[PDB]
Formats: sequence, C-alpha cells, structure tokens
Amino acid sequence: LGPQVAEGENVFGVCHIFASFNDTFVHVTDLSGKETICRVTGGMKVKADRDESSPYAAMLAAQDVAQRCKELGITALHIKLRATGGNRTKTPGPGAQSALRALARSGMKIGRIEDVTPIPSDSTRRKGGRRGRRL
Amino acid sequence: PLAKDLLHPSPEEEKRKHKKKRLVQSPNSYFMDVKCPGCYKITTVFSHAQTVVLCVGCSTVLCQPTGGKARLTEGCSFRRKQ
Amino acid sequence: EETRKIPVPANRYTPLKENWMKIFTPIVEHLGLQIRFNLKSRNVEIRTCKETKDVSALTKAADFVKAFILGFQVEDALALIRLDDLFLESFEITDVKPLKGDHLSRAIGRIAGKGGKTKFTIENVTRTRIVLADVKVHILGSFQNIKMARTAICNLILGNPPSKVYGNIRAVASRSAD
Amino acid sequence: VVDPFSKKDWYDVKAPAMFNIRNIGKTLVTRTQGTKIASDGLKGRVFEVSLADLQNDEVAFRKFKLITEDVQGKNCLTNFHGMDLTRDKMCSMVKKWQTMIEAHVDVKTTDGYLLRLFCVGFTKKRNNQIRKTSYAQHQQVRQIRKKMMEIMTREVQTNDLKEVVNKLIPDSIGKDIEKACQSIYPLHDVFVRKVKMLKKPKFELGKLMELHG
Amino acid sequence: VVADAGAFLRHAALQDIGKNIYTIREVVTEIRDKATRRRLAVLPYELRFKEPLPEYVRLVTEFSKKTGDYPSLSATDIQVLALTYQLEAEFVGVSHLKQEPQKVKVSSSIQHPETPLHISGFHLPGGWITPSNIKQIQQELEVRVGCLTTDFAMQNVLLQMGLHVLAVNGMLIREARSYILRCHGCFKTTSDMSRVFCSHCGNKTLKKVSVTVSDDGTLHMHFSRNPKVLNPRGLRYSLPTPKGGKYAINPHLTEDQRFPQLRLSQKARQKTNVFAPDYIAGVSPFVENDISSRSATLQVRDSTLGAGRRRLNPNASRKKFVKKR
RNA sequence: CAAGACGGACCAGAGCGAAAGCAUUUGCCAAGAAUGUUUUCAUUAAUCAAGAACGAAAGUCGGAGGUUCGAAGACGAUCAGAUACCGUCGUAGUUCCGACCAUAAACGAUGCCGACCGGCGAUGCGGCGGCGUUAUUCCCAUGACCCGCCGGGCAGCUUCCGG
Ligand SMILES: [Zn+2]
Repeated sequence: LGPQVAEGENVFGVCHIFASFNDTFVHVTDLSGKETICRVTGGMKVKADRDESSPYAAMLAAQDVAQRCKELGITALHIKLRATGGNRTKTPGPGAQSALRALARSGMKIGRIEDVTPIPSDSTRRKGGRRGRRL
Repeated sequence: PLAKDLLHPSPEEEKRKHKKKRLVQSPNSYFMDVKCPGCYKITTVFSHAQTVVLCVGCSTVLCQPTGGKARLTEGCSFRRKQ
Repeated sequence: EETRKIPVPANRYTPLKENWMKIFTPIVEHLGLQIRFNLKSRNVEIRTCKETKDVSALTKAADFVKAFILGFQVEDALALIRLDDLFLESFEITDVKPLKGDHLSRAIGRIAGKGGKTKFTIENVTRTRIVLADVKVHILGSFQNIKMARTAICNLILGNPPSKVYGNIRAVASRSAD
Repeated sequence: VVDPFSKKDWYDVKAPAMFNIRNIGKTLVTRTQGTKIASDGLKGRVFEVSLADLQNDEVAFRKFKLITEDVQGKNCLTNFHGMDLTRDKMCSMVKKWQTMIEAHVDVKTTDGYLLRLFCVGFTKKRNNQIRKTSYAQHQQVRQIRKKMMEIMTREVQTNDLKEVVNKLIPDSIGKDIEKACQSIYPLHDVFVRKVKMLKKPKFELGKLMELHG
Repeated sequence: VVADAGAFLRHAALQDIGKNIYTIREVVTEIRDKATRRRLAVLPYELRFKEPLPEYVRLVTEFSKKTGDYPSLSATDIQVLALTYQLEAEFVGVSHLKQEPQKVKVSSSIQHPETPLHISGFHLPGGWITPSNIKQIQQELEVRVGCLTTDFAMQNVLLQMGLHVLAVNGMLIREARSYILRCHGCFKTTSDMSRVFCSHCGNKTLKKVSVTVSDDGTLHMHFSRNPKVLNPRGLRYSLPTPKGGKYAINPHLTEDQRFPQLRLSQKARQKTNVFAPDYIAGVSPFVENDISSRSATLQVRDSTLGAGRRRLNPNASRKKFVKKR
C-alpha cells in the first residue's frame, strides 16, 4: 500500500509539530494539508499528565509517526514548527525540538523547516490580569 | 577665558555669531541687483524675498520663495549691492 | 544531501567573524559537514556530504550555530554538539506580565542584578546558560533545569526580590535529587 | 479493524507552464462511494509550494498558493492563487535603525482576476553614512508609498495572470520600485510581500488548457 | 630549509621534505606549549643548530630598516633571516640576491579595509569548507633551501631581498597577501597587526592597509578610498580627571601608562572544554560561574569582553537604565 | 463566512501636545511651535484672588453592542485552625454614542517669567556656507549622504564655579 513511485523520487509530507505548554501534537498531512495521515499526541504514549509535555513523549511520538510513514511509504517530510501563539508564547518549546530531532534520527529526510505560529498583528488581551502569569 | 577683549572682537568671530547676538546688530541679508538673460532691465530683489517677483519689461519670474533665501531662476545674473 | 540555512542579525556579525574558526572546526572535524557563510543572504549554511558519519548530526550543527547566534558562548553550544538532552526555551519578558516602558527596563535589571551577579547565581543553581536579548530571555540546559530557570526568571519579573528567588530556587534544587 | 487507507487513491499534482519544475507531487483522495465524487472532493485545495521546488535558479524564500481546479485521471492541474514571503525572511528584513514603508492596492487584471497587492520597503543606510539612523520624513514616506501604488497599478492593469506571474517570479515589480524611488530616498529591500486573490471570474476549461499546455 | 617557530607551532613535520635543516636555540626553547616540547623529544633528530655571523646580521638589519620593517622585526627573527642568508651564500652563489629593494606603488580602491575578503568560510554571491579542505586552508598556497616562516614580515623581507621561501605546503610560495597597520599622522608602517598605538608618534591612529608582494620582489599596497575610514566623528569627548589607587581604570590614551593590577580569579576565567574524556562525568554541563571572589564584586572583565562597546562614540545616547561599566 | 476588538515588529531616552495623552492607508476640515524677514503695530507686558475650558483609570445615568479579558459569584483542589495563593466557568465592566464626577506616585516627589556664571559632541526641526559620492558616470536645478556654523528643543557626558 502506498504511492506507485520509483525508488529514485521521494514523496513529500507536511509534519505539523505543535508543541503547546501541555503536550505535543504530530500531525502528518499531505502537501495540501487537508487530509491527515497521522497525529501522535504526548498523551497517547505516556500514562501521566505530568509527563505529557516531556521530550520523551515527543520522541516516542516522532518514532511512532515515522513508523506510520514507513508503513505507508512517506520518505521525506517538510516541517511546520508551531507554538501556541496568539496572545500566548510565540516560540516553539523543547518538545518540538525533541520531536524534530527524533524524527530526523529515524532515517527520515528533512525538507523545509518553517516557523508557522499564529503570530497576531495586534493581540487581544492577555490571559492573565495586570498582576501577571506563571507563578 | 579670563582675558577677552570684548570691545574689539575679530570679524570672523562676529560673523559667526547670531545676528541679534552681535556686538552691534546687523542683518545677514542684502539687496541684490538681478539681470534677466532676456531683457536688459536691472531689478532690485531682496535676498530673502517672500513674494514671487516679476520683471517689469519681461513679465518673467526672477526668484521663487523658500524657507530662507529666495532662489533665483536659471540664467539670471546677480550682483550684491555694496 | 540536505542542508539548513540560519540567519544572522547585524549585531551578531562581528562575534561570528571573530569566533569563526572555533565554530567551523568541530563542525567539519567531528561531525563531517560542509559549512559556509552566504554574505548576500547573510546566512550560515550547513550541508551534509558523502563522508558524513551519521544522520541527525546536521541538526546538532544547526542547534550549535543557532545557539551561538542567539548570544550563547561558543563553548556553551559545543555542549549542544556533545550532549543529547539539551534544549532552548526562549520567551519575551512582556509575555507573563504586561509591562510598558521604564518598568520593563527595571525587570531586565533584576534579571541581571548588580554586575550580572543575579543572572550568574541562577546559572549556578539551575546549571543552565541564559542569554538576555533586549526584550527576550533564552535558556539552554536540561528540560527540568530549563523549567526551573524559567520559574526563577518569571518570579523575578513579577516583582519578587532576588533573596526570595535564591531561596526558592535553592529549595527546588534541593528537592530535585541533584 | 478495516484500514481506511486501502480505500484511498494517489493522484499526481502538477505545476502550471510558468514554472520549470512541473511535478508538484502526490495527493491523497478517498475513492468515489456513489454519493460523493472523488474529483469534487479535491477541487478546492490550496497548495503551499516554495519557489525552490518550482525553479532551480530562483531563491527559496518565496511561497506560492495554488488552487487545484480539474481532474484528468490521476492528474491534477493547479492555478495560481497567491504569493507570500517566508516568515524567516520577513523576520530578518525588519531591522531597527530604518523606516518601513508599506503599501497595498486592490487591482483588477485584464482577464478579470481581482487581486490585492502588498508591497514593503526599507530605508537604506548609504555607503559613506556616519549617522546611526536612516529615517525618512513623513512626506518622503508618503511619496514612496504613492510611487509603489501607481507602479503596481500600472504593471498589473495592463497584463494577465501569465505576464503577472512571469513578473512575480523574478520580481520585476520590486526592482522597478527600487529604481523609481531612488529620486526620493534610497531603498534597501523592497518586494511584493503578499498577493491575495480577492475575486475570480467564471471558471472555464480552455483557459486552464492554455495556462498549462 | 631553515625552520622558523611558526612551523613548530603548527606541527609541520616537513623533516622528510628537506635535508638541510637548521634552527636556532631561541626559536625553539621559548615555546610554552606542552605538546611541542612533548613531540620534540619524540621527533627524529636530524635538525642541527647553527649560529649566524655578525657581518651578515648587520647587513640583514641594514636593508631591513630600508624596507621599513625593522621595528616589526625581533632578534631571533634576524637570527633566522641571516642564518638563511649565510646558508644560501655559502652553498649557492651570491649573485642571485639583490639589495636596496624596489619602491612602492600606490593603487587605492573603494573597498573598506573591513571587507571580509580572503576568509575561507565567507562567500559573496561556491566556497564551502569541506573536511577535504580543512587540511587545505592554511594561507595563499602556491628547490634546496627555503624557510618555514609564518609571519608576514619574514616573508616580506626574504622575498624583497630575493630568496625563494615556502610554507607548510611542500611547494614554494609565490605571492604574499596580508594587511599592515599604517599611521595616518606620521606615515610609518608596522607589520605587527596586534598593536593599536604606533611606535613613532604614539597616537591611537594606526589603520589597515592591504599589501601584496609578488615573487619578483615588487610590492604594491592598496589604501581605502572611503570617507568612513578617515572620519573624525567619535574622537573628541570630555575626559575625566585621572584617578589613582588600586581600583581606578584610566581611558587608556598611551601604550605604556601604568594600570593598577585588576586580574580575574582562576574560577572566573575557566572556559568549559567539551571534548575532554571525563567531561561526561560532570554533575553540571558547564563550568560554574564565580560570584564569591572580590573580583566578581568589582565587576572585573576580560580584555576581550566589551569590544563593540568601545567602538561606539562617547558623544551619543545609550539606553536609559544601562551603565557602561 | 461573520462578529466585535486591537493598530505588534519598524518604535529610539526620537517627535507632537497646556496637561491628561497621541502610532494601519487615504481624503477633507480648522489650528500650532520653530526657523527665515532691512514686514507691520509701537508697550499692547509678567504673575494672577473671583471666574472659566480640558482632565488617565475606576464609577453613575439614558441607547446600541458584547471578540478577548474580567472584579463580584459559582464550582474543583489544598489543611492542628484557612475562609488569601492555584485551576475551570462567568455577571457588571472592558467597546461605541450622548449626559454626569474632577480624582491619581495627575512626579522632575523640583511654580511661572527674566538675567549671569565652565566645557564637550551626538540627536530632532529650520536656515546658512561648502570640496566630494550618489538618482546605473544623471544634460541643469533638486532629494540622500559628508564637513562646519547659527537659532529653538528632547537628552547625555565631564568639572574642586559655587551650593
Ligand atoms: Zn604615528
């Protein structure tokens, strides 16, 4: 099962790596992006909410999603790194970096790295008050 | 410092100063005599003229007002009076 | 063969020029990668070659040079080359607390402290490296160490004095089984 | 239990004739199950493709949005939908001690595709400059923004999508704006940063044939 | 084959290439590197020590001060030069060498002296650094006697007078591309690129000028025809009164004013080395910072730290809450 | 697709305003400092009880609208005694229009006008004098830089003027 493409040419997928401040999401799609091939969250691998956003969970997610692409036949992936964005933090965290490193480790060719986070032009009001956020 | 002849300053020093801060007040402007390339009629034009001036016997603009000195049109010749 | 390009700002051109040999020597000796600096696009470009030893070394090189460009010392990103579990969390100072103007500047001050000492104090407790861009904070270290440093920094820029910050961060380091 | 991916089909998706590299790649589609038609399902997709995957000589910091419009038996033709810049490039372009000048026009081309053009331009520190900042005054900025608006309006209204796209690949518009704005203030990095598709005419078939081949 | 200390610093094992190996005691005994003294007791002993003649060191100095390089030269450097002179005079005929060398020819360009040309990793518009090229990048690499000099002054004087010299590469070198510092008040040139005050008039006025010397013996130097280089922008500013004591730092106007001793502690100047075999056993990935010592409280910094801050003009505006040391 | 919101990065010890305050594009409307003048009036001025306009945020009346946030409030966690911290939801409010209130660490914790007493070079605006590089060498002026000078400003550094 998979595309009828010769061994020379490779097929491309887009791996939405979304590392929020609670877990990670691995949404492998077509180059169009409409239909999903796979998505491995942090919570599907570790049975603990404390370890949900751990780099170990992202590493396991990247390994499992790479196994899923090898079972179908995707050999090279473009990367769209993402953070929570918007009003919240814009920079992707350690989970995205760990997932990208683990996916590059498991024999997978890397195409274009793109930092696509929903950066607002002008934000709405912040989640916290005037006092602050994060302890 | 502590030794300056305020009565007789050098002309370069007084030329550098602001026109109201001179030892005796004197303007920075003049009255220039302008000759048009076409006509032979001589015209007195103030150096910082604010209005556009027209030649009496040529009906041609001589100068255009600016922020400071009025710039002359191309081809006109000017001579400073004394 | 694949490659990664990373940009450099105008203020980071001269440290890149001075420390150039210390950058490209471990990239080309231990990792076996081709490296150049495109002056027109102002990008450090690293590509794999036929005699590259293994995969994921290109990502190690990209992390090394990007950590150097963000403001870390060349040895502190050589640590990224050697060690495996090292990451980079960075965040804006105005993220946790809405600060405007001079207040924001004072927050930067109490991340540095007098002589930078407070900053160095965190680097002794959380065992991390921290770089202050003009409104941005970058942490390099292990995951729990990055989280510890981030809690310390966010405690500093919410108004808490450095003494409470040192006491809390040393207590957390004590319970961290270090 | 039942794998849904055995019911899926792999279609080929191809670039238009404007670009050297045609084969965009593969597209997954569910099979026709009587009610819904497989060709109708993929008729409204936007394809994100970099310029390095389209022409070998060109630069990689430009992105094209493509609409798939027709199905020819495991072959998909794409039509131009938009153009954008890489966020890494845009982050690198915004330096501090300079002035950013932005313009936008709503312009209709000859064959009816109503587009929105965005143009950005940065002020340039010159060769013998000693001053730190290179700010332009407000009237100069307005004059530059004007000159961008009439340049884009002139060079889009008289062309069609073939000529407009063949202008946007090497960015004739940006170089024309840079050349024309030297008399007001010298500019550093001017591009058409984003192109939006506001309105499309009635869809035809011969237009897609002459656009593709 | 006269070996200078630059070949010994670079582990240039060219002992098999040549046969007439001649060295000085004071070009090998001053090296503080441990690995060089380690390999010295390991390397095959066919090098031998030879002393120059006072007449020949006198002649070498005589035309070296006509070349304009005599302040840049050192005593052991003159030993090496006159040793090569004596060897080539005693083996080869002396008619090959020419004295009182050629004049300079001036041809300026619009390029800045800080343009990053001839850097290996830098490439304008392909120039890549490959592990096949890491052994190749030494310098501009192009029969019996020669030199193993790495300093540009040695190459300059040896090529002006006319000896064929070589590098760590086995083949003889052809062209010498480098930079020099020229005073723009006294017009005296120094080959030492590290210094910042000139030897003649002592002002902080040395500026970079590029020099290329061909194999014939003809030298041409390029100035920069750029108004930014010779600009008096950040030069006149109000100076503080000179303070004394153990803690006072002075604005450094002369090359030899007595500064107070303000050194760093050992822990403050430890840099982490990552390729040590026992680095992985470290409880922390990094060397711990020093905050306990008195030097940490006095905000003592290294000479390297804060280099672009000095390049800002004092007559400017900094950030409101920042203080410049 | 729609809804209300907000004008990031450029954004600086830069600018404007009596202050509170002011940052998307374009058009219109009426003002304003400064600079330049060998223009005009000829003391028309300074500070100002009484009195009068503006006046952050929060709040109150009548209308519209409610995207985010969100006091109160509801739950959930946490305890010898917790009833503040934390998490989810969410009312008034936060938005606009027309009426009210005249309060801030409404701060330079420093009345306004005028004179004199050290220095320096950066910046914003205006004016003056200039070798040169630039608009692919521009055919003339003009814009951008470069070098000085003067005037009004936002500021800085230095000093045993003296306090
Ligand atoms: Zn000198």
